[PDB]
Amino acid sequence: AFFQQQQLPAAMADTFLEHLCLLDIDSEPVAARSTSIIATIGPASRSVERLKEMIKAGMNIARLNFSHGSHEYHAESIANVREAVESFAGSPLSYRPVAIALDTKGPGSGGLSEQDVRDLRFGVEHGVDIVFASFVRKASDVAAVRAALGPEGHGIKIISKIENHEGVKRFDEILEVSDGIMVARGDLGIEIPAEKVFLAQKMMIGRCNLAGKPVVCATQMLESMITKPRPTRAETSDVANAVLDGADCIMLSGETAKGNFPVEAVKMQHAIAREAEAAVYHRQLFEELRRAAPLSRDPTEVTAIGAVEAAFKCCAAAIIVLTTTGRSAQLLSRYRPRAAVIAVTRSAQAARQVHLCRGVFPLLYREPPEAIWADDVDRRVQFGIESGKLRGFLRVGDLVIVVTGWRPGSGYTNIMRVLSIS
Amino acid sequence: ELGTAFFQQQQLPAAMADTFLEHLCLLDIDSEPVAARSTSIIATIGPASRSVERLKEMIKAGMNIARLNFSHGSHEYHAESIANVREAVESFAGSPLSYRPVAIALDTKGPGPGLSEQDVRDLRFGVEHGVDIVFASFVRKASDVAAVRAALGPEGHGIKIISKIENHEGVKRFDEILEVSDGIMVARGDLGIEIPAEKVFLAQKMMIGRCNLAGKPVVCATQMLESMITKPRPTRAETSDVANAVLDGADCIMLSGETAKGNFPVEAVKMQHAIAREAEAAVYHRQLFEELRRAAPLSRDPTEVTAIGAVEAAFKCCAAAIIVLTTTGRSAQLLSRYRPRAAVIAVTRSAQAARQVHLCRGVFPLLYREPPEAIWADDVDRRVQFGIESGKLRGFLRVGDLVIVVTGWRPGSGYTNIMRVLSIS
Amino acid sequence: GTAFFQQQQLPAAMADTFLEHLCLLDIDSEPVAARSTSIIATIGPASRSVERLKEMIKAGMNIARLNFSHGSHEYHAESIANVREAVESFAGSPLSYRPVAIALDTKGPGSGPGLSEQDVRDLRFGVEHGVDIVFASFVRKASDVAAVRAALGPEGHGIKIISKIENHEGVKRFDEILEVSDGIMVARGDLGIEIPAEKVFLAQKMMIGRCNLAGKPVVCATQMLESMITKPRPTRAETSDVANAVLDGADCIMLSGETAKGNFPVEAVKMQHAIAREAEAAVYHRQLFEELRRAAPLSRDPTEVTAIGAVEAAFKCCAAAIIVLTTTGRSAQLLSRYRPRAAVIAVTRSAQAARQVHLCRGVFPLLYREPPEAIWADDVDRRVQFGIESGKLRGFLRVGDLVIVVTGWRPGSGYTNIMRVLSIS
Amino acid sequence: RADVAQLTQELGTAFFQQQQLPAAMADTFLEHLCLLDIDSEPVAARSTSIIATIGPASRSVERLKEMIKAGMNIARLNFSHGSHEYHAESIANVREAVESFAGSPLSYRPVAIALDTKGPGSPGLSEQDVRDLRFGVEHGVDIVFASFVRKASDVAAVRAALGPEGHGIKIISKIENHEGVKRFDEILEVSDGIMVARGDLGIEIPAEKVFLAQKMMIGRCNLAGKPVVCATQMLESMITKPRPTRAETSDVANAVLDGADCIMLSGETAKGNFPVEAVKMQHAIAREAEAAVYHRQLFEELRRAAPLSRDPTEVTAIGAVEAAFKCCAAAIIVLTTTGRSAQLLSRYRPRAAVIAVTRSAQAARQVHLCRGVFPLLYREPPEAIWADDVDRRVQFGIESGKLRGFLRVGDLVIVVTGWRPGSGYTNIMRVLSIS
Ligand SMILES: O=C(O)C[C@@](O)(CC(=O)N1CCN(S(=O)(=O)c2cc3c(c(O)c2O)C(=O)c2ccccc2C3=O)CC1)C(=O)O
Ligand SMILES: O=C(O)C[C@@](O)(CC(=O)N1CCN(S(=O)(=O)c2cc3c(c(O)c2O)C(=O)c2ccccc2C3=O)CC1)C(=O)O
Ligand SMILES: O=C(O)C[C@@](O)(CC(=O)N1CCN(S(=O)(=O)c2cc3c(c(O)c2O)C(=O)c2ccccc2C3=O)CC1)C(=O)O
Ligand SMILES: O=P(O)(O)OC[C@H]1O[C@](O)(COP(=O)(O)O)[C@@H](O)[C@@H]1O
Ligand SMILES: O=P(O)(O)OC[C@H]1O[C@](O)(COP(=O)(O)O)[C@@H](O)[C@@H]1O
Ligand SMILES: O=P(O)(O)OC[C@H]1O[C@](O)(COP(=O)(O)O)[C@@H](O)[C@@H]1O
Ligand SMILES: O=P(O)(O)OC[C@H]1O[C@](O)(COP(=O)(O)O)[C@@H](O)[C@@H]1O
Ligand SMILES: O=C([O-])C(=O)[O-]
Ligand SMILES: O=C([O-])C(=O)[O-]
Ligand SMILES: O=C([O-])C(=O)[O-]
Ligand SMILES: O=C([O-])C(=O)[O-]
Ligand SMILES: [K+]
Ligand SMILES: [K+]
Ligand SMILES: [K+]
Ligand SMILES: [K+]
Ligand SMILES: [Mg+2]
Ligand SMILES: [Mg+2]
Ligand SMILES: [Mg+2]
Ligand SMILES: [Mg+2]
Repeated sequence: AFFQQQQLPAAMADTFLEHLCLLDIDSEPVAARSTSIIATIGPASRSVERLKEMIKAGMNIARLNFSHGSHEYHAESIANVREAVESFAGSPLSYRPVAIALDTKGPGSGGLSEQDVRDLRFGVEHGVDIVFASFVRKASDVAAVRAALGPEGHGIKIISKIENHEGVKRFDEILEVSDGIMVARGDLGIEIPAEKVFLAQKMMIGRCNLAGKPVVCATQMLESMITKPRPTRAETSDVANAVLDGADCIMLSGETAKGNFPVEAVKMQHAIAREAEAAVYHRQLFEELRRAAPLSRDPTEVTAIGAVEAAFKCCAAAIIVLTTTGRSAQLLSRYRPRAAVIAVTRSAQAARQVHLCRGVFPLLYREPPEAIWADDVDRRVQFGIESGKLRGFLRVGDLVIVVTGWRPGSGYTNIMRVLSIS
Repeated sequence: ELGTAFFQQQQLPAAMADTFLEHLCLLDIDSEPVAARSTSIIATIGPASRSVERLKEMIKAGMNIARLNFSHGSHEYHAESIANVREAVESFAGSPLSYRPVAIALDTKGPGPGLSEQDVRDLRFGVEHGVDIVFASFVRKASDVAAVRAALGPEGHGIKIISKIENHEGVKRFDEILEVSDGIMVARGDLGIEIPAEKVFLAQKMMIGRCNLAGKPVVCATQMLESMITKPRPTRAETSDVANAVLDGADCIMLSGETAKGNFPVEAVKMQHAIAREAEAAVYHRQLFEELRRAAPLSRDPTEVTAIGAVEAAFKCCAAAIIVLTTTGRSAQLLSRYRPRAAVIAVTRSAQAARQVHLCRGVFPLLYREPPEAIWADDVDRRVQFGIESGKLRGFLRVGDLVIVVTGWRPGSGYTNIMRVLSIS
Repeated sequence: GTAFFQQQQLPAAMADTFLEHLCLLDIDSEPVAARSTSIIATIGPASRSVERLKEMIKAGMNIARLNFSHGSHEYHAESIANVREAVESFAGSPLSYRPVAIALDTKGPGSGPGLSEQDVRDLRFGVEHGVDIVFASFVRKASDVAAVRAALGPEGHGIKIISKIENHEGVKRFDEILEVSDGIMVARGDLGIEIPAEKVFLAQKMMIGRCNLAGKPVVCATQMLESMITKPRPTRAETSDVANAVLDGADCIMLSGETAKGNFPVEAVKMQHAIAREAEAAVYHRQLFEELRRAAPLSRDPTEVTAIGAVEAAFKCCAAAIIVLTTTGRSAQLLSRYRPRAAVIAVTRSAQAARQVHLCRGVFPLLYREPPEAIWADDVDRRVQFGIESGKLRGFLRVGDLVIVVTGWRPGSGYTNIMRVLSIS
Repeated sequence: RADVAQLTQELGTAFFQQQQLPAAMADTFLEHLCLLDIDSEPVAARSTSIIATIGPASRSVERLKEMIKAGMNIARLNFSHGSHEYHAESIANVREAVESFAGSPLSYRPVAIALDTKGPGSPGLSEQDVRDLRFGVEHGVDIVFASFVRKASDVAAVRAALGPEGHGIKIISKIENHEGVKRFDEILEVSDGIMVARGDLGIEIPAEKVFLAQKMMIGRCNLAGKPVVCATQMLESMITKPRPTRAETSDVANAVLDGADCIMLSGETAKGNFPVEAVKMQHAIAREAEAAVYHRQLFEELRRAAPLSRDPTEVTAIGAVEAAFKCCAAAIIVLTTTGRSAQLLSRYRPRAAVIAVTRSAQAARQVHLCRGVFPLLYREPPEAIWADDVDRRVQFGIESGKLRGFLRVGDLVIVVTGWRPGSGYTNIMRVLSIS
């Protein structure tokens, strides 16, 4: 029965063609949904009660579009998101972190606009986790956004939105200085011929997967759900294909900001992403990611590939990783393991931001610290196991891969262990 | 000899990549498509696209197959639409650069247990009106196809039956249905109501993959450009859906309400044409050909053996086209199953085969009407040169190009066994 | 039949990985195909008699090597005459006649910077006596090959120059030497003294791989069955060395003292024949063909394009043979570079080309002696029928087999462009 | 180039020109062959073990010290010749020559002692074999090369004749005839490893078919993760000549490229005029051939073919080998009691040396059967705290590694350990930087 679920017959195929031939509508997804859902918060999804339903439906990142509303309006939305999120902190083995992303208005006819400088300052003051920088055309646009975030906003992730021909042509220099990319198909579909957007999307997703950096697929994914309770056949296909292309995140704009079915749109993206993640041909994907990833003498990078290889060898239910900044979880995520990457962190901000990396399930550690650092690490690993059991990721008898470091502090990941559950 | 400019067009840098991941990384929005659009467009003919003048614009925009949905209208209404399609098609017989065969497909209302009374009458209407294809609704098992086949009376055994898979049973019994059908339609409208909407993409990818492996045509249908029923431009999900159907391996893409009743029928055809051309150049032929080769069983049929040799030869020299002589369309279909990048120019005397080969990706039919030469080898050479001169006229070929020419050793269908490499003079 | 698929290591041939291919090799799976790696036998006192040379031709000797490091011009002229007498003794039965090449192996440069004056005289003797191949000793750079070519003069333009790589400089300048040579000999005797003995296998494997990639003949030479100079059976290392030279991709394997001066010249030829047949069936064609195709550049030469199409067609149907008409041997060489499992039966009127194509693995030359038919197409057909009749007599073909036939569109060399699938009747 | 650019800037272009690294990075086997370079020098320690037959030409303690220095890892005693007294004296001389270097862990070299049986002659285990096997147990031999194994019951008979005191002895079944080849799978299943005995095999089956049997058995042993020895006439002419033939060097190189864990010398060391030179020649060829292995395809094929495993030692071994390839690790240091954790690393054919730290003198000798395993015998008494004892053993491996030239400051090493004492609990992989 285990080998009939999660498209495992299609996963064992010797060619991509045979893998497609073996895809089965009766093979149910079992693994947790790996692709994060970004929901735009607006009039239809602002209330605390509505936000609780959206968190339960699967929203991982709340996007505030600074092209609309005001600072007062967006601060109220942020407060409602935080109130809805913290309303679940009662059960420590089930709490779900939710990131807050600020999407800028953009430069318009002009460097960094004066409104963007003020909105970026608002983001820093309100503790946003991510900035989706509109109309990034070159590396210097990213540097300007980074400067406007100042010294207090050093830890904020900058996801550059590629929205025009110049951004596509200068993609490599933009990706080099950004934390990640957003394929902003709305403007891209007006800036370049509409029939070429899929080439830009597939190229950028492939290059971000190669670089090990997050990539978001955005705009009109479930557009008809703004007024209708069910999406079109093209819309479900678009969501599934963004996941199969390799997108770390999928986004909802008007579907959640102003539409009549915000919760249903999140549930639809969740249901499609789960099905599409099981349909990924890991045999080819892992081999290609492995071959293309450069040789490295960084112990975190070396441990990450060893851990992902070990996870595939035993059909590991999860890879539990201890991380301060999210980096060790990101390096595991770049190899696209089928095993969930359960990231146990004390940083509330890192827990929110690792939603940008596919297959990373953040757990915020809130238990008393042990006197012995070796015993503290073991408590954090046991926390990951207990949360995993409660959430359905793990069961007694499962094998897990545990990734830890040799000394406290960020940058010292170097250990992989094979653990049997209970 | 060819030039660096040649190797920058039609996603040739992405085509040379050693992995699928590197192929995606090399896709370039500035690399322009050069080859003719190979995925056929099926347009549903209804009130918005019924007039002879509108049909001429749809043919110019790229419509290859006219679909008549017998779930709506009447026999009289559909006969008038068929007459208008044939009048619009024959209005271009005076210009070789514009004349294009257009197939006529009848889409049945559907089943009750067996074949419905109305379907028996509509299938009889199809035979009497000389339709080329039947899109059989709600095919659930092999016996449903046999019933449709039996209904195509004594005169319609040459009509292609494309079985529409619209529910759980059709998906589960897919292999037995494909075995007795000429092809498959992934009918996503009903499929998305019969099975969970989030599972339709799995059924689509599986059926397209299995049809590609069997060498049989597969149509992707329903809501591909849905918003274009009321809007002049499609959504980002819609253009992606059309491109991904082509990348999945679909031989045909379809328009339903977009052309039957919408405000932008011609624009919807133009949009499918533009997207399919871009998507066909983005196909990773290096892996596709290797996998089609490895999965296809060994064959002692000369047509099949010649077809793989011709496709291998075409890739080796970047041949502008593979010109094939065919009476039934079968030799062109066997070339199409290996997904050559070279256009398959099929020269035929059969007007029906010319219309029907639109079901096979990359087949460009040329109907030949010259009287037969007394010496067969001369009649063969005349048809080969007709394909080259039509190719030159349409932009497929230029002097100095290499073409692969597929023929047989004796007249009559079923004897293809020769592949030749010709330099265009 | 199931019996067909158990022979010639076909279970190992279908394996999905090289490791599984090795695991499926079966000592009970008998070789069926004709031996495709040519055997070069050095002529000396143990192999000079006309009667002994007839036994060596029957055992499998394809090329007779004359070693100009020993004996006078008078001795080599008698060797040539004896070889020709033994070869022409079988000319009375044209369907079974086996051409045998005569290769001249030069003394070399010695302490000098390039072409010696003895080499100049010996090379002129070769042209005057009609040698087919020169094995140029101690080639260190491209200018050494040009000097050999100049010493052959205007009458020796058709002689093949196989450069012997025997020292460090030759290995380091390999690419420039291969570019101007017709092929290479891995001369392991001197190579094993010029470079560390434990490195010779790396030089052998590298040069064989680069010659396979270039589509040029490579010979593996020296001490392959050394112990058979005095013993009737070889050592375990010797049989392994011959099998591994074939698995590496060598077109030819050589015997030196084993046939020139040893006690078992005929047995040494029979042993190389038996090993080579076993090793050729053990070649993992699935990976080899895929790698040869991926590495071979795109080509606009119709002979090369037809050759890859013909090899692809032959693999698709398990063709017993590829029958090719050739004037210079070039069309057969271009088929051979893709390493088909099907035997390449080359029909030619050129006695020299028939001898020289032995340098290419899997090419079986047939010398056609009939004068040309008045109708060119009939002359082509008669030559194809001669290939079929010789093939049936020799065991290559049977009624019911499929063969691929490669011909051209006009008389004269350079116009191969047609591939055809023929059923043997 | 992009997959090696940062590491090329760090380690240098000179590093990437040695040990056939340009051929190792090739995308196809054909391009890998085209990139093999006679100027690319081997750097890694020789990983294929050399089995030398001990006889009249190689029996003296002084000669044996030269053979150990030349590279002999396993001393074979052929019970088809000599007597119990003769073989006991050879064993004592091997042990005296081996223990003469026991003054330091950076000079000590464990050497296994293998007993090769006479065989059954004309069906069951012969009476002479029962006595010779009893001699082996009494003299503490590490391995038995069982002659003419034809079926699984032949290896059970050898195991029974070894008795309750010889349970730890490795049984390597010699495949010497058609029946042994045909019943190979059942024989490998119950044996510790295999020997392709080409001498008898070349007389029992057609000589032109021996290479098929050799390549098939080596491939199946590689797939099973069990040791395979290539034997007989590898350097035959070196019995009387100081240099081998071109076919002989090719045969040794091709046995290593085929996947043999061990290569053997018979008359070359037992009775020949150049025993030390024959060992040196096998050492030099094996080092060149190991660097020429196309690891990219080999590792991918070993992974595709190996079934999924829920054994933590197996899971840790593949993770450690993957990690070693990612950073061009100089070594994988593994703690082992029986040799099993080192054997599971060896089955994935890492380019990194597997330095196996063990307290078992017998396991240190027996791991020579596994390609790429370098045994270090740890002699210190156990620390009070087990975690400290583990750390001391890992540091012993690092210090021996530095002293012997396997490791340098700045190198990355992979360290493989377990969660509790005792055999069977390996489950940890660590990446350590050498300081
Ligand atoms: O800036 C650009 O480059 C272009 C553009 O303005 C395009 C545009 O006009 N759009 C229409 C509005 N939608 S929306 O329905 O998703 C949407 C609507 C609203 C808000 C959004 O954040 C939002 O994203 C509010 O914040 C919001 C706040 C207060 C009251 C109402 C709302 C609200 O109606 C997005 C697309 C854009 O922004 O891309
Ligand atoms: O049969 C089924 O199982 C379900 C269904 O009936 C579903 C359905 O009701 N649909 C609404 C109509 N569209 S349509 O806009 O594409 C479309 C509309 C019309 C016609 C169509 O052929 C047609 O396909 C006429 O022939 C037509 C003829 C005469 C007057 C008007 C029209 C016309 O308005 C298709 C979807 C179907 O058929 O799938
Ligand atoms: O029974 C078999 O399986 C067949 C066979 O006996 C074949 C055979 O006869 N051989 C000849 C002898 N060689 S040998 O030169 O390597 C060699 C020679 C001698 C010894 C060997 O162990 C030995 O291996 C002594 O122990 C030895 C001890 C005391 C005095 C002299 C010697 C000595 O001359 C091996 C091959 C075999 O064993 O395969
Ligand atoms: O992923 P990051 O940011 O590098 O953090 C990983 C770090 O987490 C640890 O596992 C635990 O560190 P802390 O005790 O500081 O939480 C370190 O050993 C390791 O260096
Ligand atoms: O694809 P089909 O229907 O088998 O037709 C292929 C046939 O066409 C030809 O090339 C030409 O035949 P005709 O002259 O009868 O048209 C035949 O030699 C070959 O058998
Ligand atoms: O292999 P080559 O030397 O190019 O010769 C091939 C030539 O042989 C032919 O098949 C027959 O030519 P001939 O009639 O002159 O022998 C030509 O059509 C073709 O060009
Ligand atoms: O390879 P083996 O035979 O399983 O031995 C590995 C064992 O060695 C250890 O690393 C150390 O064990 P000891 O302390 O008993 O020597 C164990 O944790 C592990 O189980
Ligand atoms: O801003 C966006 O999200 C877009 O344009 O797609
Ligand atoms: O009938 C159709 O076309 C459908 O259901 O999608
Ligand atoms: O010249 C040769 O043949 C040699 O050196 O091997
Ligand atoms: O017994 C042996 O070692 C042999 O036959 O090779
Ligand atoms: K915005
Ligand atoms: K219908
Ligand atoms: K010579
Ligand atoms: K013995
Ligand atoms: Mg935008
Ligand atoms: Mg329907
Ligand atoms: Mg020489
Ligand atoms: Mg023996």
